[PDB]
Amino acid sequence: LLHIRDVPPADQEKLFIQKLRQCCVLFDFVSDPLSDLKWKEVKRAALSEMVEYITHNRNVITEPIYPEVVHMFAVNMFRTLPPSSNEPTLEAAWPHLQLVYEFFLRFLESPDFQPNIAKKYIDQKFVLQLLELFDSEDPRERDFLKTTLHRIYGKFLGLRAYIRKQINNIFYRFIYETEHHNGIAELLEILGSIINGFALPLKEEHKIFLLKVLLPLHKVKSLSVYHPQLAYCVVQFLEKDSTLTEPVVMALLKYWPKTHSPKEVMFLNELEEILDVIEPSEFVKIMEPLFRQLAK
Amino acid sequence: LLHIRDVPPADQEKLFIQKLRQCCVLFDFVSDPLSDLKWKEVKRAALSEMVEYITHNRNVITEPIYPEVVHMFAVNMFRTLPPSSNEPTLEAAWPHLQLVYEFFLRFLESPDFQPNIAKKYIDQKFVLQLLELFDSEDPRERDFLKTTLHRIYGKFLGLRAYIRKQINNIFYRFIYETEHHNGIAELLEILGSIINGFALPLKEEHKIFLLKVLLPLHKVKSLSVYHPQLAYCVVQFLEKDSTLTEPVVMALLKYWPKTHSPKEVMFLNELEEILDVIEPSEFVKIMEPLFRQLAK
Amino acid sequence: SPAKLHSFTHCGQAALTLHGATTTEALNILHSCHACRIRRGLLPNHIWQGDITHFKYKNTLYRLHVWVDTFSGSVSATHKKRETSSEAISSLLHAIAHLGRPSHINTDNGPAYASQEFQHACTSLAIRHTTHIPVERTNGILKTLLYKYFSDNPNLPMDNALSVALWTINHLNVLTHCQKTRWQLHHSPRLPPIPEEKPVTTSKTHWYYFKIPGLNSRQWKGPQRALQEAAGAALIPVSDTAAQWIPWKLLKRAVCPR
Amino acid sequence: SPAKLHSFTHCGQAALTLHGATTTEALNILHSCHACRKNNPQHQMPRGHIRRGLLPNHIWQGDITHFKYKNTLYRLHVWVDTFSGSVSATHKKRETSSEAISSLLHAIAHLGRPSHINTDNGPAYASQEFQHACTSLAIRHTTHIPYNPTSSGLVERTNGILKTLLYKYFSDNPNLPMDNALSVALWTINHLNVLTHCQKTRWQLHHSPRLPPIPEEKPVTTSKTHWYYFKIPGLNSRQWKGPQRALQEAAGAALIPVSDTAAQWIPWKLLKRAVCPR
Amino acid sequence: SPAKLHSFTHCGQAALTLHGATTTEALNILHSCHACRKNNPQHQMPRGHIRRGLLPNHIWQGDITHFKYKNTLYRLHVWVDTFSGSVSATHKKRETSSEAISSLLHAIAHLGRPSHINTDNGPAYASQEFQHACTSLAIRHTTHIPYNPTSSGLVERTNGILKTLLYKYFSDNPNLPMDNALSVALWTINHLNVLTHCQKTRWQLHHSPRLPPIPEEKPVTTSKTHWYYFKIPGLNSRQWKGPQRALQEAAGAALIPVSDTAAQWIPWKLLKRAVCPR
Amino acid sequence: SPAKLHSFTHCGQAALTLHGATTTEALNILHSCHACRIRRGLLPNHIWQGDITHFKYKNTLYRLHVWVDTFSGSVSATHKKRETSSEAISSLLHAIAHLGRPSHINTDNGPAYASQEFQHACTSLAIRHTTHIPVERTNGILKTLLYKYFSDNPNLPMDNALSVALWTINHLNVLTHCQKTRWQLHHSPRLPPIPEEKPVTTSKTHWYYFKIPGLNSRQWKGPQRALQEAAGAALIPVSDTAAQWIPWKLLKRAVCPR
DNA sequence: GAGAGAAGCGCCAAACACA
DNA sequence: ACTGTGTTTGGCGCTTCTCTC
DNA sequence: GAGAGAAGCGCCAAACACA
DNA sequence: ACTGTGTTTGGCGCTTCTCTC
Ligand SMILES: Cc1nnc(C(=O)NC(C)(C)c2nc(C(=O)NCc3ccc(F)cc3)c(O)c(=O)n2C)o1
Ligand SMILES: Cc1nnc(C(=O)NC(C)(C)c2nc(C(=O)NCc3ccc(F)cc3)c(O)c(=O)n2C)o1
Ligand SMILES: [Mg+2]
Ligand SMILES: [Mg+2]
Ligand SMILES: [Mg+2]
Ligand SMILES: [Mg+2]
Ligand SMILES: [Zn+2]
Ligand SMILES: [Zn+2]
Ligand SMILES: [Zn+2]
Ligand SMILES: [Zn+2]
Repeated sequence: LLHIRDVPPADQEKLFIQKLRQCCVLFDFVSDPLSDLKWKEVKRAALSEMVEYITHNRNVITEPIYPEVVHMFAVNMFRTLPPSSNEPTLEAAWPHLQLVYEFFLRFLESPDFQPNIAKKYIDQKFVLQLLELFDSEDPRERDFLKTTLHRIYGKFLGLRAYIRKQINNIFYRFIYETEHHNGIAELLEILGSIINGFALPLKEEHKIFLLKVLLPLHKVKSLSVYHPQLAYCVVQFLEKDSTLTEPVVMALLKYWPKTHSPKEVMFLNELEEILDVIEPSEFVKIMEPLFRQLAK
Repeated sequence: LLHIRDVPPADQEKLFIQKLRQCCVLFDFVSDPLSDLKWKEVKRAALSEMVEYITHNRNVITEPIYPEVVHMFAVNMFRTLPPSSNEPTLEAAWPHLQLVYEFFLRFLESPDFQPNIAKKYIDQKFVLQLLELFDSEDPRERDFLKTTLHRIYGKFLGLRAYIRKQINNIFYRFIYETEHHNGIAELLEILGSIINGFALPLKEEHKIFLLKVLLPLHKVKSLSVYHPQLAYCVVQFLEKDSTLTEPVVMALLKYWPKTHSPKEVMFLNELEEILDVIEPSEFVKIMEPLFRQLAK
Repeated sequence: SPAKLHSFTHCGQAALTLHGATTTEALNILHSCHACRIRRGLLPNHIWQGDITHFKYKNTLYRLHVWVDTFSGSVSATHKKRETSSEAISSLLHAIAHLGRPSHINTDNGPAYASQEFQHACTSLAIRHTTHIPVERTNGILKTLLYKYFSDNPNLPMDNALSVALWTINHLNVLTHCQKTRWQLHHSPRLPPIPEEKPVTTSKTHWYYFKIPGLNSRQWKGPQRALQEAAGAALIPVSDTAAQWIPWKLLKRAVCPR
Repeated sequence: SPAKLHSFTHCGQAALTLHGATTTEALNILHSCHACRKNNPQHQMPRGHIRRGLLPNHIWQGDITHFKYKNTLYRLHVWVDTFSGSVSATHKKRETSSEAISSLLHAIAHLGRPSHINTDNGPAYASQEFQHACTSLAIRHTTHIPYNPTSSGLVERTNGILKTLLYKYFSDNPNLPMDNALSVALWTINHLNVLTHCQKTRWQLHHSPRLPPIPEEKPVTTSKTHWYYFKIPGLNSRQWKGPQRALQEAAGAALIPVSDTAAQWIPWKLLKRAVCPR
Repeated sequence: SPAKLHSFTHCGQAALTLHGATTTEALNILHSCHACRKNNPQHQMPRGHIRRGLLPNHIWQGDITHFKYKNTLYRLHVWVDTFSGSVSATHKKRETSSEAISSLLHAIAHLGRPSHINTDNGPAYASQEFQHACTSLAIRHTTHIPYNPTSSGLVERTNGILKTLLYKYFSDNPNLPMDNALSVALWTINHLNVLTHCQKTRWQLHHSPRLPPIPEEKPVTTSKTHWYYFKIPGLNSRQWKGPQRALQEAAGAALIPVSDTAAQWIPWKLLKRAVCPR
Repeated sequence: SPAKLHSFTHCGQAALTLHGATTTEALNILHSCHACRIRRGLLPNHIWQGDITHFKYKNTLYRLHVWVDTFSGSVSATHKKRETSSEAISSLLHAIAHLGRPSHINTDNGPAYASQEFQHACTSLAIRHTTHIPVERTNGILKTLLYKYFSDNPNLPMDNALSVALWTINHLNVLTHCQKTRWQLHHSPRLPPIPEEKPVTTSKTHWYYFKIPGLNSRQWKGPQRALQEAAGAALIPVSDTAAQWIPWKLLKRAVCPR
């Protein structure tokens, strides 16, 4: 077509919409390495040009642009997952994937973005389709999904409890129904970001969260991959109130494997951090049983 | 009393008026050299302080100050002239005379002075009493009177023709009735200042002035003292119009003394300046009789 | 050119693929190169590991003071001809100058790291020091990289090789699991806390009057917003078509017109 | 005649006005006078600004600074990133091409690989060795106009800041080792001190998300040239030289033919506007 | 601890704030630090202005200037009236007390008798001969602070103006005699050129009606004194010295005890505000 | 002290009376001193008279080039060891530098003042030169003053005496008739022309913002009027009680508040 | 005929140098 | 008492004047 | 009880030095 | 391509807080 910056501003938005719809066409990289090379090249050029345009202009975001941008995202990402294969493989469509990720990320951070216009275009179905993508084995996708979900949660106010319930459900399914999951490290980082912003006094729902889906997360065989983040989260919770730490250590001493294993040392590491916080305020109520369990 | 600058501004004008009336007392310097020394000293200090005050403050001139200031001037200057004595002598009261002159001169030049307020306090009688002082043999008085009359003529508009008629009358009396006059050099300087500000075309009254009281002024025995100024005046008149110069040279050739005398050379000098202006515009109408008279 | 990049740095395949090289080309470069043929910490700059390594030369010996972060694997190494407490302090200071101030540090018991001088140094910066008596993988990676560099050119001043090795394992090589570089993992800003019951508003950039460089103008041409800010300039849209980086000296802080 | 009066006395505009002239005629008399314009040290020309990178690790500035300590002269090689202001400094015993290369590689390990670097034409920067080292790393190196230290303003200012911190530290411990002080100062400058105008540290700018792409550039310059009085940067002169016509003028300097054979680049601070002889 | 952090690193205010401190506490930490204030070259102190006469021929400023012409070095003795700016200049072969007296008498004949004159402490101005000559004429002579040429700003600026005119004249006639050029330049400066701000010539101000009397003066000065960091005008120093208490401070300078035995006058441009040790 | 003034200058009695001396004291000083016991031009700087005088010394001779105004008697003299056309030009230039540019000059016929060089000098300044073949009173006054000064001190460098003599007869002595000094008569501004049918309004001084010296202030404290203007300062009333001379650098031209 | 270019004129902040 | 200052210069706002639809 | 001092805090132009 | 710049500092306007008639 034509460059967006070389047209009069009267119809510039129309050309922007046309290029937005020009990225709705899909391209298969896994079917065969060589197919429609020039189409993919012009798609890459169009994505780069649009993202370079969006972050250097103001008052370009208007209502007739709000919905279908999300549509383009939904056209490119909301899809069936590749078959599981258990170094991890990288998606063959990663070039266009990275361009669309970076475009959406900069779009969501535009100072002209209004949070009261996406309430009719981004809803719980979009949230589910975005969260289900966290199962991807591609670490780049998970990192981008983390940095996208964080901003979506921060900007919006009416979709927070829904995400919290959804992540509780996915924790339940991961810990009980199916063990196959790999997007667990970044989810805990997002949780820690949310936990750090708590106030006083703490809500009892957060107590249910920790006592139901956070502490039991230790009994998973695959904790080694995501041991630190989880630990960080509890340190981000008990610092608000030192009174509610006794159930934490009580459950922690019970999840301890009574047999010798390499996995023991990580548990000790966690205790150290808890110790570095639990010594003040005269917390010796559970010191004796903790020492008795540690001796064995 | 007290210093004018060391009192509140509410009654500062009252103290200024009191000091103004404090200079209304006269002191005789010619009666005896030593009399009331401290009174004269405090009068000098008061005059110096008042004139230093008036030229460093603004918005101090107000209606209740306008009249009696002139009164003080009238108290100090409008007086009988000292007897004539034909180096010239200096007035013994010159200290206070110089202080009051400089005070009045700075007062008349104050930026807050309004020319529409003196129209009811300075009138033709003040003009006559000021002009009659020009007969004084003291050159300082004549110089100060010149610089005072010039500003009075310049500021006021309704008293110009009166001064012109008065100076015509004094010229008539000096040239015909009484030869005793010595304030003639400065009067011509003031006249030249007035003449230079003429416009076009010239008024016939000025022609009467030159043809009646200005040219005949040459036949006075005492022209030597005031030869240049008079000459300057005619050069300041004929430059406006070169057509009206023929009567000037015609009368000039007639006032020439037919006998040999030291006074002849001055006449020649005047001719030179006229020559330096009369050569252009093809002025040879009276060249032949002028050469014939010059040859003899 | 990825071939020259490998021939100078001998980095990994992901480094070449991040550049213009392709997977099969990167593999070809790998097999054509004759020489190449858990996280106990919770946060970056939280726990460090300090080791001393001996580098063997044909007629001399080198001491490498190495500090490694236990969350990103970031490496800070200094080379010395001897070893003492003051040199341990110097290496720690250099590591802080490159990475930042750690919260806790961990090391072996020895003549260094246990003397009063090192304790005084740690206490002045408020760093808690713990000692133990018995990572070694980072040491091995560094040793292999230095050996490869010296094999490529035996006439190296033993300083450029260390600098290049640190550049390679910090900025060029990619961690296998997270598929990130050590530098990017170490210095990536973290997710800000999300306050409860309070919307996360977007930060608003200030407004400026500006003047066009190179014109000797004297009248400020209206207030505008800044797209970006940096050290020495700000991105100001001069017109509705293009934007320019205007220096601070030609900028004047303003108030929003409202 | 105002022309003759000025030709004799070279009086000013107000002097020429009173002898009879309009302001425009006296102003043109002053402008057309060569003697007045060659001898007046005043001039009004625009200001130049160093080239700044579009993103981190695009353009760097480097310089060498001397420091006196314990009867020893240390040479500090300093590199500054023109986008973020991040500083890398190394202390050496002498200035040499090998030391320049070592300091550059240390800076690369500390900060990253830069696209372009520019430095003043020092003896150790114009060597074949340094150019070969830069070319092997695909680093394009340019130099400044000679005898113009202001063309490297950012790095010189950073030299001043670094030395001030070093003096502050040595004021307390005269026995403090040099490398300890340099490391502490570098940590303070990059990680602790806050930039005055953007209210962020140098390290925060250097590792900020690179999501904003590079804005586009334009190589179009002015197609016209003028006549200029000039002074040579190397040697100061009381009076101007010329005037001469500019071969081409960029944003911040111009080509002036100094002699009949060689032309030269002169910054706008040493140029004065002239009038066309024809 | 912000105090310990600053004592180790000497970081700035914004650095101390983020480690936990209010702006006032960090600001006081910076103010109370001796190392920061001895080593920062910045300071904020008022500006001084030379003493100006109340009326013509009250205070004069004099100086000697060198001029190069026909392989000969001429010494121009210049006197400027601090009220009207009128200039008297004489060219001599050498600087001597006799030449100083001759130039002063020439200036008196040209302009008039001055009440006071002040000049920098040159070798030919502090002589007994010059003081005797001034005393015989009832001329009170004062001197400036040593190594501070800015204390005679008006005469130095007039030196620049005079030399610029001389160069303009010699640009046309290299064979023009020196005295001809000096006379023409003096006529141009005093009688032709117009002052920039009052829009009148120097001669017009000098012979203006003296009717306005002298305004009154006040010798009352500030009765309080403070502590000051300082630099000695003669020798430049990188870092400040002190602090020390001022014996008394006038409008434009102060007495600082430099050593334990001798005090000295230092202008406000070489002083820095300190804090009271008690 | 008038006694010292006479003993150094030997001026007239009116000079002493203008100072602290009284008439009888001045007469006493006169008779106690052993050594002391028409206008053809129309305007100042209109016609000058140029003369050359020979000063006799015990073993040498001096040439005095003297120019006298024919309206005020103002004297400009230069001393030379020889005489030629270029020296006449130099003396005329010095006289112009002290008095101003004359309109016409008058002198005798001789080797100087008649050569082509002098004519060229006069034409460049637009001065009309007239020559005649035959004031001498000014020469006599100068000769007597120089003789008195040399009698007071035989060890004079023949330059200070001339400068003092010019100062005495220009600034100190008083003309008998007009009772003014030569300098004051020469440089007195003349009466401005009085336009007809138009009032002579008073010139209004401009208004300024100002700052108090020595305070390091940064806010201009309101606009005010100027009592007087000079080179380098303006008289500004800081309050309704006192006024101060504020320098131009601390002044900013303003507009009348209306 | 009439409002838009064009010339005219006055003011000014930043730079400069006085060994 | 001690103490920086006066002139040059392209750009701007503002006023007066002339050639064109 | 309540408006005037007082502390707090953020912004800024001029000066300074980098061989 | 060629090209000056970043930090310190007493004073000010403005906001928040406390002791007094
Ligand atoms: C060709 C050729 N060979 N020698 C020169 C030359 O003239 N350079 C001198 C001054 C020694 C020089 N100076 C600086 C410097 O920084 N000056 C201090 C400063 C900085 C900023 C500011 F605004 C004013 C002064 C350097 O870095 C530098 O390398 N050199 C060589 O040119
Ligand atoms: C004691 C003692 N012995 N020697 C000095 C001394 O330091 N003086 C130097 C500079 C030679 C000096 N300088 C100037 C001068 O005018 N400087 C030029 C300038 C003028 C203004 C401005 F802002 C900057 C510079 C003189 O007049 C002068 O007589 N001298 C002796 O002090
Ligand atoms: Mg350099
Ligand atoms: Mg440098
Ligand atoms: Mg001097
Ligand atoms: Mg000087
Ligand atoms: Zn390899
Ligand atoms: Zn000229
Ligand atoms: Zn400090
Ligand atoms: Zn005598």
